Amino acid sequence: GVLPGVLMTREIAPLVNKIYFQNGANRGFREIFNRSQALNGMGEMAADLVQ
DNA sequence: CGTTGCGGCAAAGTTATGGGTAAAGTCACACGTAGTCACCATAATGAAATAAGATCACTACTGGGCAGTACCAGACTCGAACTGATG
Repeated sequence: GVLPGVLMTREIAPLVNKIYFQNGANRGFREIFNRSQALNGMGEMAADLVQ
């Protein structure tokens, strides 16, 4: 019952150790939204999201 | 024994009481008795009103994200050219 942006900002991003994750979790996590394609990619960000 | 007063005995006399029978009184039939306020509690609405409830409008306070900007490479693709085998 929460918005996916809210879930990413308040539940996922603090759990991610990356600096930009924590920083953008408090001014609008537009970095993870403008590049939502890479969340499904082969790379490190996709694997981090799965973890 | 003769007389006189006294007392028992049993009709006789006097009141009283509950019955019957003719005969003097008594009284309703005469259009008429029912009829009428006064009385205070209970149901029973209908109106008066509720006390709270419902919504509008305004004022102030405080979370807080989106369109846009920016870099640092890694990696695939391919002009343009080099160079070797060959019929």
